[PDB]
Amino acid sequence: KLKLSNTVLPSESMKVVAESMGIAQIQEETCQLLTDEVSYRIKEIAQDALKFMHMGKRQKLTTSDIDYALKLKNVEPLYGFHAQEFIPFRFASGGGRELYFYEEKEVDLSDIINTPLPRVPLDVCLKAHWLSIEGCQPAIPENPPRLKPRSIHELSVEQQLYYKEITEACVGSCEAKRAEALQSIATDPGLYQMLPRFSTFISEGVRVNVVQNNLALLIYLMRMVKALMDNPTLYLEKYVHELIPAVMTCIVSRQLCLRPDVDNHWALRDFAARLVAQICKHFSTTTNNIQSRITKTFTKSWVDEKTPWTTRYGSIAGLAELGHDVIKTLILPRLQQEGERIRSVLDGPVLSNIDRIGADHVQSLLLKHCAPVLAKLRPPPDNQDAYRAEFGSLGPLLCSQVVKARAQAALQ
Amino acid sequence: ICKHFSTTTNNIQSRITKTFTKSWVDEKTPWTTRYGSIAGLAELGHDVIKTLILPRLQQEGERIRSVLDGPVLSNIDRIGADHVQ
Amino acid sequence: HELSVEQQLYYKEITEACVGSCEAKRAEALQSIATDPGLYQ
Amino acid sequence: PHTYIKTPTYREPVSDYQVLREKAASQRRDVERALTRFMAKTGETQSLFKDD
Amino acid sequence: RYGPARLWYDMLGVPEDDLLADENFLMVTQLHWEDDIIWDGEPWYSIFPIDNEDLVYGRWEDNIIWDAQAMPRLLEPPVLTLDPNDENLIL
Repeated sequence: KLKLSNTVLPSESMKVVAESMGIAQIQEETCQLLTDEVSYRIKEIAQDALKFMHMGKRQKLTTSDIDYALKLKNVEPLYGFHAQEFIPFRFASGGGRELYFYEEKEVDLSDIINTPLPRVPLDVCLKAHWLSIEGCQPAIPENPPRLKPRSIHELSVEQQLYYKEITEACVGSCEAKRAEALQSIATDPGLYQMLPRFSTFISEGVRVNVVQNNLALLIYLMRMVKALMDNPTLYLEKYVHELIPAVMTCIVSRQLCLRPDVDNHWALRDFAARLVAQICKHFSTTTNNIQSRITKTFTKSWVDEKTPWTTRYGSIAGLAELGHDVIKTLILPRLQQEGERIRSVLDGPVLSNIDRIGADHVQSLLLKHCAPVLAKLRPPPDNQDAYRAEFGSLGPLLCSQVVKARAQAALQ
Repeated sequence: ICKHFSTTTNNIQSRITKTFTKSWVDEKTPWTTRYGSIAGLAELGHDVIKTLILPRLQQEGERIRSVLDGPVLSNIDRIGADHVQ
Repeated sequence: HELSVEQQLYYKEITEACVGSCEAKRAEALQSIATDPGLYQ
Repeated sequence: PHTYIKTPTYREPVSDYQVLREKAASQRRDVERALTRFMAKTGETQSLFKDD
Repeated sequence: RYGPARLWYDMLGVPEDDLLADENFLMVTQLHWEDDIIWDGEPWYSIFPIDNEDLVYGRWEDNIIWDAQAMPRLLEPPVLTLDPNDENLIL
């Protein structure tokens, strides 16, 4: 079965061209005579431009194939203009005209000058790799993809040794070892079918690693989670039910080790955990299961009276990094409670506890979020004392942060 | 038995929920086996009855078709149906 | 591979205690199964 | 050669005569203790001590 | 007939000799994993254990008797296989 037809250009386009040139009152047989001649020349060239596509070993007819197909038929590749003498440009392609259907048809002559030129790409180089090693294709990134019998483990001993080396490197005794092991996790294609043992090693580790608050052990495990996530080959949402309560524990937990000093890292432990938490709510999303569940736990962490301030700071960070609208709809009705908590830490003399440090970190983070939440939905008018209607927390310094954001927008 | 033993290599709980689910959603199943399916699914936990039981709550209407108005009252479908209910 | 006479007798008594002759022997057999250390094999 | 080659592994076998003697001894002692306590509890019983 | 379950054999008297979508079943959507979050808490031979191949791979679901009278296949007596992979068994 082949219902192949002969499609020509419409004749009602050929009369428009003729009467817009000075040739009026053309007959239909005169006009049909134009549209079978030019539709043959389009068919003659597109069949002849398909010879250059095949010879160049491409499957896409580029714009230069018609330039050589025209030159082959002794017609100038020039499309915009036609030179009767032909001496200024003799069968020289000018690369066509960059024109569109949805174009503006008028531009300003200094708009084209002030735009940045595109980056010239890298030159052609010759790299060698292996398609086949004695018959077997390697999984390198240059390649696409009555007694019952004594059973064998589903991992090989090379794979089991690889798992042991990667896990003993990912506990961060040496930093270059970690970084390679993290890149190895980030791009091994065959790291599926080992992923249960990695997820179990992460989950089990954080839970017996918060019994004594060992910050590096945790910072290395969170980097292992981040290296597990950006791997494109492996299927993760079968294992995310173990991954998510591990990161929530890094963010919402108390620190058993020295309260101050590494709290700077503790903020980053809560910074790395809140980053991977909102990346996990970005992926793996179905209706009303993952993002709303962690949002509900973060909000009941917040509205809980008389919290641990480490847990308070971590939950504040976690609710803060959830995106544009989440701080637009959630952080709004709670400024008075935040201010009252800050006032209590300030009044009570107790300085040797961690309450004061927790309060300062929470207030700074909340004030930065409130700044763009404001820069985003209102003009920057009355930036001096109008914020005193919102208990005067960040005030003019918040206004200065908004001004810095406006300067960054101007630079963009 | 699927709280103590389900591991991601096992897939015990997912394979038990799938048998219970395709026994419940599929029609022609007797009221006893539908009772067993609903009982197991509802003993698994809260999120299972959120995402398995609650979509087919309209099936209760198909149940009350044969309870509030049955041509045969003296059969054995009524006790099983209001037990399921 | 074949149970020794001790555990063969234990298997016989424990299985025949849970067939329904009386309830008290059944409760003691189930409290044996639940609370013994060496019932592997 | 995680990329082109593979080989199977097995579980650690305990071929030690000491721990095999210990395992068989303790399992025999435990099953005979369980059997005798079950048979003394579900029948007529005596006691060396008062109400034992 | 004389193996484990001989009591049953003697009693019988036989003497010869969209909600089914894969995501619904992923355990993130079926497990109260919130309870896990810890708040204020207070290789020549295998490194990992070897799982039951029958549980991990076999279709044990085919031994569920959905209807006693209308049983799709015919079941057979099962012989004791004494798996030696399990430790705690002398042999």
